[PDB]
Amino acid sequence: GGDTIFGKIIRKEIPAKIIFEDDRCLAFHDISPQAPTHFLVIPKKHISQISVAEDDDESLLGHLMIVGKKCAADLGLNKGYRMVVNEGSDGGQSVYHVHLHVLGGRQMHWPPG
Amino acid sequence: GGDTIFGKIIRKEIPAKIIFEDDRCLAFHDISPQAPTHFLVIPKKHISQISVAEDDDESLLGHLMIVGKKCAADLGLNKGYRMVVNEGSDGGQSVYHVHLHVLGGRQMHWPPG
Ligand SMILES: Nc1ncnc2c1ncn2[C@@H]1O[C@H](COP(=O)(O)CP(=O)(O)O)[C@@H](O)[C@H]1O
Repeated sequence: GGDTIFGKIIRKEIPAKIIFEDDRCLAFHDISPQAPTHFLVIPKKHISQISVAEDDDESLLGHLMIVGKKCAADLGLNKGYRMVVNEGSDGGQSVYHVHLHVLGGRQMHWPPG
Repeated sequence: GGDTIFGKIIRKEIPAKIIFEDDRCLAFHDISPQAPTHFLVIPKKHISQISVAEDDDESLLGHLMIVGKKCAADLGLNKGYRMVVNEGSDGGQSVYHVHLHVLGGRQMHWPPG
C-alpha cells in the first residue's frame, strides 16, 4: 500500500514486530522507540500525510485511534500515553504514509516536542 | 456538555476564540500555546479520556482529525504541524474531556515529549 518503507512492511516484504492487524490497518512497534512502549498504527490505504486525507477517510482515521487505544491497553499501558500524528516538515514526519504514534511507559513531557 | 472547563466552553459560559464549530465538535485557540499556532479540537459530547471511548465514537474521532487538518490549513500551517492526544496520567492529561492538540509555526522536535 504505497511506495514507502511502511508499504514494504504492509506487504510483508520486510519484517516489523507486528502487534495488530485487521483488513484496513496494521499496528507494529517502532523500530526506534522514544518511550518504553512505542508503536505505530497505520492504514493500508496509501494516504501520504494527514493534510491530504479526505472527509471520506474520517472513519478510517477514527479506526486508527480506536485500534490505538486497544493495542495500548494490551501492552499494559494503564498509566497513560500519548498519541501523535505529524504533518510534513515542521511537524517532523519521517515517512510519507500517514500514521499514528502511541508512546507510553514513562512521563511524556510538555511541550510535545 | 460537561463538568470540565471544556464543558463550560461548549456551553459558552466562558468565551474562546472559536476557529470552528459544528453539531459535533468545537475548535478554539489554546490559552497556553506551545507553538506559534496551537489550537484544540474537542467533541461536544462528553468523553473524558480516549481509553473510555467506544468503537461508536470512531467517526467522531476521525472527524476531530479531519477538522484539525482543516483548521491548521485554514490558519495557514502550510509548513507542517503536529496533532497530539493526551491519555491519562503518563500522557499528561489534566483536562478530562477528549481533545485533539494541533501545533504549528515552529519546527517540532523528536521525541514528542
Ligand atoms: N479556557 C481555555 N481555553 C483554551 N484552552 C484551554 C483552556 N483551559 C485549558 N485549556 C488548555 O487545555 C490543554 C491541556 O489539556 P491536557 O492535554 O489534557 C492536559 P495538560 O495541559 O496537563 O498536559 C492545555 O493546552 C491548556 O491551555
